[PDB]
Amino acid sequence: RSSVRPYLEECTRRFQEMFDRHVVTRPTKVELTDAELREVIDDCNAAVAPLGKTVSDERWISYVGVVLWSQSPRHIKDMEAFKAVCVLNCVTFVWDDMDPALHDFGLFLPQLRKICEKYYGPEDAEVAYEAARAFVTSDHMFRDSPIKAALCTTSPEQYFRFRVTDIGVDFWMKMSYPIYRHPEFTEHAKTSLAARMTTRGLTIVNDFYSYDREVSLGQITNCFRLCDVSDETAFKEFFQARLDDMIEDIECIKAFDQLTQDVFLDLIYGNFVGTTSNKRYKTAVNDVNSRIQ
Amino acid sequence: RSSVRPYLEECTRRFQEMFDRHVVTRPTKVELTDAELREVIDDCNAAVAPLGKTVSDERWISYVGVVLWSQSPRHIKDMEAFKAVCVLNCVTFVWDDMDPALHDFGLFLPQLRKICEKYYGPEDAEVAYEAARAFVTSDHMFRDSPIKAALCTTSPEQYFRFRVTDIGVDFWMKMSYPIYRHPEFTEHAKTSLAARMTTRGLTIVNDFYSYDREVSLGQITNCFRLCDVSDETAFKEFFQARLDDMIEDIECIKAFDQLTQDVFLDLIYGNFVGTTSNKRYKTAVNDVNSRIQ
Ligand SMILES: [Cl-]
Ligand SMILES: [Cl-]
Ligand SMILES: [Mg+2]
Ligand SMILES: [Mg+2]
Ligand SMILES: [Mg+2]
Ligand SMILES: [Mg+2]
Ligand SMILES: [Mg+2]
Ligand SMILES: [Mg+2]
Repeated sequence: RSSVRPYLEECTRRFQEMFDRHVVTRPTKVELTDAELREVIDDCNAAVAPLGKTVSDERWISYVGVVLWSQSPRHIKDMEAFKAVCVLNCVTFVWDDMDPALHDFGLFLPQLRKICEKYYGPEDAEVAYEAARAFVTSDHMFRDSPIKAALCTTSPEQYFRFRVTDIGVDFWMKMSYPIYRHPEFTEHAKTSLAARMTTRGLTIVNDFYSYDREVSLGQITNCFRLCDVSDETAFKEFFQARLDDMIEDIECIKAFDQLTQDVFLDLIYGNFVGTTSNKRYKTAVNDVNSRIQ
Repeated sequence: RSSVRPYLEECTRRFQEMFDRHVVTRPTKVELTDAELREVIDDCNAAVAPLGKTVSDERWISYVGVVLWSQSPRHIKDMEAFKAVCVLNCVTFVWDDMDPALHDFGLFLPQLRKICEKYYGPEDAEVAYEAARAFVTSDHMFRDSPIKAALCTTSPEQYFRFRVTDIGVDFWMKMSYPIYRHPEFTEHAKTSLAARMTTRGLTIVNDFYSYDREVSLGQITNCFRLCDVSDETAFKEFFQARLDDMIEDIECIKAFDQLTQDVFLDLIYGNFVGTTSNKRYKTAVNDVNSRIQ
């Protein structure tokens, strides 16, 4: 029950086959200039310096790959907003990986605010800041919480309800809408409908590829802990139900306006492609994904 | 399929039996003083006056009943925040009942901001206003939207996902936390985990008692449209599935801290008690629930 290794090839193949059928349009990776990428990493290092833990360039590149693969390049209008999501994504990844003893809100929240005020106008900066604040506060609050155990062990419905916030997709939407300046997208981001539509597609994929690391760290936030991964028949049943969940969400995403659904589907499919390419999501513990103590 | 009247008595009885078994604590109606009720209704009339339609006192009292029944009186700490929620709930009910040709945002949004600035501190006022703005904007955007058709006709999971915003519970949470000044509750309100935990319990009850009215007005946002209510066997299997959903949520709510769960459960159970004594939720069309044209 400690590993999904036996299912790795087939589940990867099945994810891709599902995306080829239901999304069709391939995600595309954003290429940052060398100037852009050192500005991102500089800002990242400055923001986490108060917490006292060094983060290597290779670790930052592993965190940032998600942003590069899962945004929607055809619709990008504000690259300053794009760099903000790069920085905010990465530094909150450090926080997700940290022992809660290192979580210093008094030192870290000002740095998040500093990032938001650099890259966003005043209105957008407050929305992005509030969502960053809510994300790191939730991750901290729920470490060893009985609420988390209840929502993660009861049913898929309770679990994905927790993940709307905990995986950070609500935060992502609320800091990403300035990239696109698309009124419908902005409204769906601020109601969190955008986040709720994309939660299962992001979470099922992440869970599959982060399972071995998480169970080794005693982390319970993973939907495949709801099935006996040691029982191939039970596992494949559960995996098919999760594919069905993704498919229904994707088919409903296609009722949204064209630009909004492009972005939603680039997010889910791009996250999958970035995940299969990311050292973070291979070995259960390596030098880019080990717990920061 | 026009009516759930045949199931009225047994469904009411089953809801109450469920709450007696799973919640136990009875909800409590808040008494307002005469001066308090008058301040609330005056504020309501001033806020909707720019839209041109008179709203009777009896209609306001039908709207305000949900707030009086569904808050958590033992935990109340700020009766100014309480009156704000009365007013905000009531005037956005008028919006919910309006033909969208009456939806003047330029006239109505400044009235919502004025309400929030009268009753809340500066931070709280922004949060309450953002959520009121998001609520009235959503109701308007989704009148005859293909998104709403997709989410309301596909499955219960897509439907309740829409209702987290559309029924107004996220808005309710984000304008009610100042009533309690309870740090945990305030964080769950701001992540929307509060709203997600309580969405099905509010919606299933509201949908049952507003079905006849909504079907008569061509309104599709009602989960019992997903089953053939003219088929007694199918209706009862669908209704049991919805009771199971409510029970699962309630049992998970009990994992939250004591005050938060009191508030969450008072909301779900109080909304039911208020619904069963509210003239709005009887006749398909009467003089407190008719469409405002
Ligand atoms: Cl965890
Ligand atoms: Cl409707
Ligand atoms: Mg996490
Ligand atoms: Mg993690
Ligand atoms: Mg993970
Ligand atoms: Mg409505
Ligand atoms: Mg309505
Ligand atoms: Mg209704």
